[PDB]
Amino acid sequence: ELRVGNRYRLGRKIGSGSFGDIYLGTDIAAGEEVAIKLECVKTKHPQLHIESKIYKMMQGGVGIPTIRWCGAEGDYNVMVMELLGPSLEDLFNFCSRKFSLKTVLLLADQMISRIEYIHSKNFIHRDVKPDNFLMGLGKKGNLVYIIDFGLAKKYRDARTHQHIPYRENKNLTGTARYASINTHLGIEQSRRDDLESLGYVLMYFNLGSLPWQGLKAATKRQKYERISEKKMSTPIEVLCKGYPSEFATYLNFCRSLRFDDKPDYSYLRQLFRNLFHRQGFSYDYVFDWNML
Ligand SMILES: Nc1nccc(-c2c(-c3ccc(F)cc3)ncn2C2CCN(Cc3ccon3)CC2)n1
Repeated sequence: ELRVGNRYRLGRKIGSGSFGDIYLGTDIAAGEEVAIKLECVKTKHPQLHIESKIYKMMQGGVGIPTIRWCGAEGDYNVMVMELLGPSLEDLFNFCSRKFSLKTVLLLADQMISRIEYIHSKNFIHRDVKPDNFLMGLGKKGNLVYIIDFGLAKKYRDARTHQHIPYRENKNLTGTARYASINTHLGIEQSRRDDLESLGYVLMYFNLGSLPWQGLKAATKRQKYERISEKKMSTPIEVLCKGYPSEFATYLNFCRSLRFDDKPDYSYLRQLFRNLFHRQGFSYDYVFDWNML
């Protein structure tokens, strides 16, 4: 009975709910399933209107969801996107918090491509985490999508491509678990940083958890300090021990990139492609969740 934008029937909450609650929806016209993000019109720091423009700039790219509608419904700012499947965090949990090397490699390939595509559209994501990557539905079931441009920001001019300046004393924009070491140091995020976080995501998939996860502290501030310290005292070689050398090569390459350097995305994809080949995995999309 409730119809957002006089078109999308509101269904079950999938939520929830910091910066916005997410609801299931159905288009009255097409019959297509949608996802509806709701944001309170009274919040201290608005984001939904800014995020919608970013999404529009990204339109037409592979693994970029299409924004169907923007509106205002009661005391809420409303955004409508095509419905996507479970996130990599949902699937990770569903697979008992361990992925096989084949799955990690299949995911790594598309994830590097999504980050590269955002970078081609003059933005850095700044919140690269498994929760922000979603599988498509039906025939797009094997496609990895990137979402959430809430912390995204321009790294270069749209017209000239002049990179933003180097700056320190920056606040932690994003999740502490996947933040780059340079982000912990208060350094201005750039392209390298999105890929460094990606490397921690892949290692998290490999290990089941990172060495800086589950650290017990007395305050939020004390916990970030513990993560920051743990992450800096953990060398790439210790973190990646017992895993193929490619994960260390990927991480060291990311940390060795200069602030304004254009990353060699092709090389990074090829590292994992070559490993995939050497491992003798079959060239299909039979992920771990398809074997349970
Ligand atoms: N399904 C779907 N399909 C499309 C988008 C979304 C969605 C949106 C969203 C953004 C703009 C918009 F216009 C409509 C919706 N924001 C977050 N999500 C999902 C992120 C992943 N969690 C699950 C989880 C929790 C921890 O780790 N994974 C489920 C909501 N959701």
